Amino acid sequence: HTDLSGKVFVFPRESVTDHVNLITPLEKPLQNFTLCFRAYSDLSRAYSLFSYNTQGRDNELLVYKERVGEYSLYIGRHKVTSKVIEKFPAPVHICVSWESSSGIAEFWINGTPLVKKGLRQGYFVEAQPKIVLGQEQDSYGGKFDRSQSFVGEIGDLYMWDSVLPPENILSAYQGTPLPANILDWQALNYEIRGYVIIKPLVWV
Amino acid sequence: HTDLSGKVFVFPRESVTDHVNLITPLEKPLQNFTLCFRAYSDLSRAYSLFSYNTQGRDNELLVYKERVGEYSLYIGRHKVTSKVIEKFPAPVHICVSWESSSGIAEFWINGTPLVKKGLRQGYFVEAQPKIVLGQEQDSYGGKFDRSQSFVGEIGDLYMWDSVLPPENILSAYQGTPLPANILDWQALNYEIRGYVIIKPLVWV
Amino acid sequence: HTDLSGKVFVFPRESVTDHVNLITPLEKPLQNFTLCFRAYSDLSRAYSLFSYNTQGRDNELLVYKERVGEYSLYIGRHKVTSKVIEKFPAPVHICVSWESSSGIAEFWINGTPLVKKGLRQGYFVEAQPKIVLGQEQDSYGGKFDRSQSFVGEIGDLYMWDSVLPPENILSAYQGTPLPANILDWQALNYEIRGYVIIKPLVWV
Amino acid sequence: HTDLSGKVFVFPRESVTDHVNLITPLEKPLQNFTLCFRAYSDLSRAYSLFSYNTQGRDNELLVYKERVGEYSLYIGRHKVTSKVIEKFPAPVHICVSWESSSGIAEFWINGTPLVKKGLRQGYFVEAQPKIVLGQEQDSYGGKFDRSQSFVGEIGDLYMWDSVLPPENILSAYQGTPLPANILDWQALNYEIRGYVIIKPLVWV
Amino acid sequence: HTDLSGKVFVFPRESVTDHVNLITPLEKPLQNFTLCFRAYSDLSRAYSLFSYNTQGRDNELLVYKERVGEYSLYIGRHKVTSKVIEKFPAPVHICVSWESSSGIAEFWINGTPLVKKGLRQGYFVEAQPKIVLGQEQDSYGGKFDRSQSFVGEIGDLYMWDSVLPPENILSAYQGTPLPANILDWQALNYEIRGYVIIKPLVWV
Ligand SMILES: [Ca+2]
Ligand SMILES: [Ca+2]
Ligand SMILES: [Ca+2]
Ligand SMILES: [Ca+2]
Ligand SMILES: [Ca+2]
Ligand SMILES: [Ca+2]
Ligand SMILES: [Ca+2]
Ligand SMILES: [Ca+2]
Ligand SMILES: [Ca+2]
Ligand SMILES: [Ca+2]
Repeated sequence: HTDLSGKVFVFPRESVTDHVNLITPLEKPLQNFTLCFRAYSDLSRAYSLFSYNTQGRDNELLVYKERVGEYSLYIGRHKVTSKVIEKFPAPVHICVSWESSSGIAEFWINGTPLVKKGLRQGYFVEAQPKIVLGQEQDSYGGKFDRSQSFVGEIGDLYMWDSVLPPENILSAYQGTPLPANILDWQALNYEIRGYVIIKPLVWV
Repeated sequence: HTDLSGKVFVFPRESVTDHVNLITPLEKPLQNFTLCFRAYSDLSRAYSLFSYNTQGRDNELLVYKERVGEYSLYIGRHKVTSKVIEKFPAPVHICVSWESSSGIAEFWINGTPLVKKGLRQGYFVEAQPKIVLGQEQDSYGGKFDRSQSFVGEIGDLYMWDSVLPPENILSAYQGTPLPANILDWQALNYEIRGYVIIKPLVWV
Repeated sequence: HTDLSGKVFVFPRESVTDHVNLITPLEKPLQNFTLCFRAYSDLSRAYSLFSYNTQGRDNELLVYKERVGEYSLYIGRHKVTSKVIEKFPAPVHICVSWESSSGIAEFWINGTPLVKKGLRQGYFVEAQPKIVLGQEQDSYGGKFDRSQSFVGEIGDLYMWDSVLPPENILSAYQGTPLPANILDWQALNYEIRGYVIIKPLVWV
Repeated sequence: HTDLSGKVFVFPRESVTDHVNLITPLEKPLQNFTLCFRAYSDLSRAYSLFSYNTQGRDNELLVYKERVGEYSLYIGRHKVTSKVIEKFPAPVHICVSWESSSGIAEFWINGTPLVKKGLRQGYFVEAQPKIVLGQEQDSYGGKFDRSQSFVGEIGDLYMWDSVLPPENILSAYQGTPLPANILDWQALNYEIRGYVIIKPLVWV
Repeated sequence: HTDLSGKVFVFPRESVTDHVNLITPLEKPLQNFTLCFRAYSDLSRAYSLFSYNTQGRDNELLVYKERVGEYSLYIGRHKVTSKVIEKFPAPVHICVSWESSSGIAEFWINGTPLVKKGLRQGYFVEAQPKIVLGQEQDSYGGKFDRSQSFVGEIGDLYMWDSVLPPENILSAYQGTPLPANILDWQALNYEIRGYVIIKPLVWV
């Protein structure tokens, strides 16, 4: 495991092949989760921020930016979208949580809550995933799409097997995140494939 | 009755089915009223905020948002509309009052008064209503329209049988409303039908 | 006669009928005047604010709003127009002064001077007027136009027989006007016709 | 001469005749000059601010507003233009300097420097001008153009036979200009022709 | 060498001829560099900011502004572009760094980092350059294009043979740059060709 404190993944160009695999020892299906990270991109087209596929299941858990000010969450192929006022281009801190019992998905942008949406109530997101940054998966670990590639910088990424309350979301945004049990930036297991560079985080 | 202090109804999806029925013992026709509530939605299309129908009477009392920055009140099928500068998307506190003797409708958006309008002077809004949140009624308790459904969050809903002066509107906006005798968020009788989730209010 | 301190006229709907007559015993033709008032409307189309006609003379003294950010003054059928940056919709305090010796017309919007314009130097505005609020006169007391009708609220109307200095205009905008000899909101003689309601001034 | 301290020329209407003649006793060719003045106009079309012609020579020295946010200087018929962010309509302080040896023209808008441009390096602007405010000259003292006429207010006009440094430009903007040897608002020899009115400066 | 502290190069007109040659003792191929400078221009069309060509090689190192809010860097005819929110017209401080080992190019605009891009990883930018300000080269020292010419002002130009950390970039922006070993504004060897004028920097 690697300590990425004060560092980002830079995806410096559009491609079909540049990506990072994120490795997690997750064996049981998810009833709850929270995912937080920082992103800086000047793409205007759609792109994937976080792609999580399982065997035979596309878009099992996908965070997707359709256009400026619009964020989408996919859970088992189904999707919700919430909107926000945002400057472009601008660095952004994104948190998203989902809770099976209610189906409620909560997007938080720069520590500010978006309108709640709901999907897949009672569903469990499948385990044994392939998780990739920089590309959107259409297969278990591949079938990428250049028009959906992420060009820019991603840092401070955390994933918890719980729904973070607002205080913990703000803590993540303001730079003191709670240690995370699925993915943790201070102890990340990753594989760089193609043109991805690790650099200091300079836009915080 | 239920105390919903610090909580909202979440209408997490577009549907023709999801709604909340609000129960009030109202047996006498309304001459005066004030209605306040908090709403958070990222719909750009038109939607119903508060739908009050009686037997044989559509839009007997309706608060309707035609588009961004435009608020409509219907009294006995008749309509008035007032405009406001507002950001989108954004949480909003809406208060609307109507007085039969003058016919004056008073919209207040985030503690700021809109231009007064007037309709149905001398009219009495009928009793024995069915009151719905989440959908727009075209019949007594039903005939909903998907394209008019409310998607998002509503809380701090209060209804008085009198016209509130500005200081009382401001108090409600600030989160310390006067006790209300038709509908009271802190003592609410309601029925959830379909996909509506009660969650803590995190956007104030 | 009537003290309308803290009160306004509400013209709650569009019509060709609803108006307020402003009665004055003015016998001498005016050489100098200043007229101040408060207005709040969300009309986008053109409308008349202050209509002053005499026998056989249309548009003898008219304050006309052609569109957002543009104010017109008519003196003896002749026209001047000055422009201003303003939000819409927004309450506004309008002062306008005219002086025969120079012809100079000064518009003041919310205590800010507009570009001085000029018209009808040497001319005198005829006396024995019919002064109306809420409609545009095309005859001596009548002949109204629906598309020119004022929908909204008017208050703090004052009219002096002299040209007010910048310091005296700012006092009236600040809510402490000097007493006025032609029209005085703190001692006004008026006539309500049609659907016009007096209410408290809530938007200051 | 006349002390015009705290006063403006008001050009109250669009015309082909209303102008002010400015008379300088200098009677010498110009190698260096700085011209500062205050202007307030709500014209959207192009207009002349300062027109300086010599016998047989049109546009010898001309300050010309093309459109909002665009200021032109003509030296001996050659033209430079510089851009600025400005509100419309708004009162403005304009300073412009030109130095023969370098050809450099320096526009200053509200004490803020525009991008330097250069023209007519080594040229001498001709002696014995007819200087006009309110109209654009095409002949020696005349051949005015209605569509180029200045409508609005001009005050605080000063002209030096030197290039003013930033500190001196700022002093003029602030309202404490250095004594001027070509044209001076505190000792100005002027001729009013047509409809031009002297009024106090109120928009500063 | 000249200490150009507090001074700018002014390119006062559009031309195909006016330019400055920048002379450097660098004879070693560059692996790493940082370039910082200040620019003030009101051009809306594309223009070259810094043109660096070698024998037989066009656009070996080029800083190019295609349009408002878009900055392009060329390394060996390969291009990356980054976007920023900026006012127009407005003075700008530009820093750009490039690193061969990673290919990472970093734009900094007024001390704010843009999204990192990547190009020409492993490449060596060729030595013995002709460096021009005011025109874009298409040959070794020439072949200019009027439509790519720079009109406006440039100052505070520095170039280091290393990738500067954020602190040193900010110091340059704030007006305390570190000594620079390729090009240094405080000890610059230059050649003015055509119409270029040295003036004091007034827009800082
Ligand atoms: Ca997919
Ligand atoms: Ca895909
Ligand atoms: Ca209905
Ligand atoms: Ca309906
Ligand atoms: Ca009329
Ligand atoms: Ca009329
Ligand atoms: Ca001319
Ligand atoms: Ca002309
Ligand atoms: Ca080239
Ligand atoms: Ca070229």
